[PDB]
Formats: sequence, structure tokens, C-alpha cells
Amino acid sequence: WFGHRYSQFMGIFEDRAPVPFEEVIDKINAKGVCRSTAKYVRNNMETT
Amino acid sequence: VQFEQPRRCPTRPEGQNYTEGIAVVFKENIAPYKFKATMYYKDVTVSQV
Repeated sequence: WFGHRYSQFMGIFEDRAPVPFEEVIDKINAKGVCRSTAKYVRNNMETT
Repeated sequence: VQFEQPRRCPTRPEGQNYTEGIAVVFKENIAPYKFKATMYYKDVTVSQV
């Protein structure tokens, strides 16, 4: 939240998302890179 | 035949010499170093209702 002359964290949601097999093989082991996106199943929902 | 003459007998060994003394026996220290600290912090709660 951006108030006048100050900003405050209303919340900070923190999560650990697994790196899918496909990324581990084609990105990390192949080129030493990751995707900047995290697509994963959390709480029975596909979240990106 | 003749009798055997006296054998040379064993002797009491001289014994062990002991020095008297005062000892302090030290072991490896496994105790963590302990000291006093003070924490200063602020519990910040934001409730969305």
C-alpha cells in the first residue's frame, strides 16, 4: 500500500514451486538457465 | 651320587618409585560458550478482514 510519504507491506505471500522435469532437463542441465516463470500446481490449482 | 648344593634364591624386585603430586585432569570442552543478549524487535501485524 502506497500512503502519502510512506509505503507499507500489506502482505508478503511466499511459496516454493518445484522446477518441472522438463525445465531441469532442457534448461538447467542443458544450458544452465531457468525460466523466469513458475507454473505449478498449488492447492489444486495451476498457478503461474 | 651327591646332593645338589643350595640354589641362588630370587630377590624381591626393588619396587616402583612414585613421585607424589597434585593433578588437575582436563577433558575436551564440549560445553557451548554461554552469554546474555537482548533482542529488540517489533511484531508487525497487518490483518485484512
